[PDB]
Amino acid sequence: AIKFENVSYVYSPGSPLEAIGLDQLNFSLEEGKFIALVGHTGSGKSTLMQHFNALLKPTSGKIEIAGYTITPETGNKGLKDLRRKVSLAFQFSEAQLFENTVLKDVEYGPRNFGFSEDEAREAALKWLKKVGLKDDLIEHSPFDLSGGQMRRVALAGVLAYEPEIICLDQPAAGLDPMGRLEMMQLFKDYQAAGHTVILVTHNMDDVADYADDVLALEHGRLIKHASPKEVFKDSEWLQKHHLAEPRSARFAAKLEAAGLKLPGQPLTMPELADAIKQSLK
Amino acid sequence: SDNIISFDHVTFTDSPRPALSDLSFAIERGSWTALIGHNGSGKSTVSKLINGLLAPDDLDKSSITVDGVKLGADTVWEVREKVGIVFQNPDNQFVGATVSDDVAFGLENRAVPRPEMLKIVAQAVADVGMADYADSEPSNLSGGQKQRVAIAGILAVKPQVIILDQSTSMLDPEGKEQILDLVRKIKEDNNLTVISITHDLEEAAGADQVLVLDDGQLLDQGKPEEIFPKVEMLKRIGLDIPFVYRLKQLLKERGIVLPDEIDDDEKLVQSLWQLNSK
Amino acid sequence: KIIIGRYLPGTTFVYRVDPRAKLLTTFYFIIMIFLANNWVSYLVISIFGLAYVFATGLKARVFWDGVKPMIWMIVFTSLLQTFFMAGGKVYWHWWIFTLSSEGLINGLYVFIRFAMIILVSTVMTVTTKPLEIADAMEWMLTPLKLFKVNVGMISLVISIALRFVPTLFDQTVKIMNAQRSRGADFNDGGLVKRAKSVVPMLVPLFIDSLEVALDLSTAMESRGYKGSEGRTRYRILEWSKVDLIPVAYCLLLTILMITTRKH
Ligand SMILES: Nc1ncnc2c1ncn2[C@@H]1O[C@H](COP(=O)(O)OP(=O)(O)OP(=O)(O)O)[C@@H](O)[C@H]1O
Ligand SMILES: Nc1ncnc2c1ncn2[C@@H]1O[C@H](COP(=O)(O)OP(=O)(O)OP(=O)(O)O)[C@@H](O)[C@H]1O
Ligand SMILES: [Mg+2]
Ligand SMILES: [Mg+2]
Repeated sequence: AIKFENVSYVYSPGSPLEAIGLDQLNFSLEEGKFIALVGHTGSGKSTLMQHFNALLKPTSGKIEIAGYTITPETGNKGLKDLRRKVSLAFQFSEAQLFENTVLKDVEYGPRNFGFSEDEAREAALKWLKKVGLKDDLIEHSPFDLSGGQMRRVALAGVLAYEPEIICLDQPAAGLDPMGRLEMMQLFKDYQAAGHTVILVTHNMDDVADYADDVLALEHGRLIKHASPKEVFKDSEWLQKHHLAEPRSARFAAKLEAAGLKLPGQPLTMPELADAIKQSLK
Repeated sequence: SDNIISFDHVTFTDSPRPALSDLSFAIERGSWTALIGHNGSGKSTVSKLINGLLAPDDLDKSSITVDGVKLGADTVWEVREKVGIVFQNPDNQFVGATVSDDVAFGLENRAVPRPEMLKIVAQAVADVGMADYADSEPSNLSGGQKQRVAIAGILAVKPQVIILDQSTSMLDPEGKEQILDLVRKIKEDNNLTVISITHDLEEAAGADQVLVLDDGQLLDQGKPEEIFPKVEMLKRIGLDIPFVYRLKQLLKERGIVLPDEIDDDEKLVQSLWQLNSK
Repeated sequence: KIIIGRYLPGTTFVYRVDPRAKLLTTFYFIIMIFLANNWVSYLVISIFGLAYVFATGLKARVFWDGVKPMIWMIVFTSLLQTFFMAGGKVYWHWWIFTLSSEGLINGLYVFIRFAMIILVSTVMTVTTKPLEIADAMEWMLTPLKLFKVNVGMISLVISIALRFVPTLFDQTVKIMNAQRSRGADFNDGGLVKRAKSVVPMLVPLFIDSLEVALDLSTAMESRGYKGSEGRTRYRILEWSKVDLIPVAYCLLLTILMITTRKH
């Protein structure tokens, strides 16, 4: 499991512009689950993601992940196996791509983790085809691409070497609808293969569709740690804490307001359709 | 027609294929146009061409006219005062050393007096909900905060054409709704035109016009209730349909038949209520 | 984190000094640095530079951590000059290299000179916004407006060059994090192995820094920046009473060295 006890992070602690990125986090994410990290902008989701793979060390508290104990005094030495096990896709793909070509960039990861040249090339090609990138783009520069294409390159590079924990900082931003759905299904199928997926997202429909557990942030404080159903039970709590509700739940509320009550609380589109048909039956 | 692109070719840099090929469209004055398309169709290329940051491959056969002036070498600055563009990457928008400085840069370039600049920058920073970060380095911000600052820097000058290159991609739903309402209110108050390059089809469904771009070519162009009914065309090119049309198709495949004239949530709700009433 | 060329927000008096007065004081101090011939004149310039640094208000540890690598580079250069040039008494004369009293004296002097050039440049860039530095540079080059010289372009290029170093270190951090996330180990093996791990980064760092520097000008142009002529100012640019603080600092210093130089 991924355990955080009393984890706080402060940006520039000694400066007069001191800002508390995270404030006393305490949670335990289960292995093999789909976790959705939600919250308002600037609530500390990217700081949490960078804490998962020890890119940032906590100002206080302890992190236990993948057989590793990260403390405020850990250091960058001996952290290659942790990042072998845990991979992070950044919010901005520009801060992630550095190699000359797309193929070289994607297979950079496998090369560092004991993949031979043939194995690295096969994995890179397979995961470039999986992310829906054209075959002729593998020899172009990662920076001579569109934003969504850069996002796809970053995702393929992250998923190339099969980490057991995939942290994704808004991987669906910049992706077209078909590409967005394909990436969501790809992550769900990856999780179904025996992997843990942690997902920063601003789309509550993704939370209702794919997430098994939900982790809600507000100003660096963990305000809720529950399943999507329990998170989206109450709309007053959601609105009070800068959070929203899935469009299916909003449409169900609209339908109930007009006079058509629906059984339970739909959160996904097929569930809402089934509830509507049951009500009309 | 506020913007007129006519027979536009652009090859980047060298590149083997053109990003845009014989592209021609018009943007109605004082409207909301949603430019949609798969990843790799030249939407950001179109945005940078309208500004003047990029030039067409052939100059004496391609035309770009922005509010009556033909965009060119000698009229680029006459156009940049009409077009304000929020870039796809917020890091490429920031110039000033703080949030207020960055928002006030574009007002400085327009020779706005400082007493008015103070009020305008304060109002713009508060409007995007970043009043507590006015003295912060824009690079020391989250992605959504950087997007808010980038939007505020452009909405402060209120240009005749606001181009938004996926400016709500990293915003929370409350922030998305707030900033979309702010842009709509500013557009209505100042009689402006908005081109919203977006991958969110809910926003595109609420636009006045929808431009559909495929491999750098205008595949389709029309109102949202004339575009989104074409499910096969949109799915074939990497797009989709908004929430209401998907719900209608699931209801149809579940046995509930609904009229095709339904295009909004309220219409669907009323139709379902009438169906339940019988 | 490196602080040279990078603006650090603050509230002390040096932040309210005019950027033009600050730039004039920095250039005047750099001019005075080359006028130090005696040990006591170098000492006087030393206290004056240290007082200038203390006026910034940053903690001494923060300033040292921001200027450490380039201080070490200056130390290496001073040691190289000490070894290459010799005179007077000889201490060791080990192999082709040698150690001399005159060589040690000149090495110390070069270290002090380059160090305090770095300190005054860092104090100027930390306490002044980059566009404020560009505006002050363009104001200073106003006479150079004769002979039809584009002073605004030169000032913008100077500001870009000043921002180049912070972009260098920011890109260094960015690619280091990007490579760490995907399995690079810059903290393994000896110096040879670490140099091997960091050597493929050099070309990406400089290319990315140049790209960012040009993207800054692209962002300026996209938002209507024809030039520095005809614009207004969000921040007031006027002389004030605090502007007399540098002048006395520029005056007293001079007096001292005029009575302190070798001549
Ligand atoms: N480098 C930094 N220096 C200082 N403060 C920072 C830095 N990066 C982020 N912050 C601040 O820390 C807080 C959390 O930022 P963070 O990046 O974790 O947010 P987030 O949840 O990822 O937001 P978004 O949804 O906009 O991406 C915000 O108040 C932000 O302004
Ligand atoms: N800097 C560049 N150099 C070369 N080719 C580029 C560059 N930027 C984009 N391209 C290419 O030009 C075409 C148009 O891409 P563009 O960025 O205009 O699309 P987009 O719709 O804005 O992108 P996205 O939806 O993926 O964010 C694509 O084939 C892309 O790979
Ligand atoms: Mg973030
Ligand atoms: Mg784009």
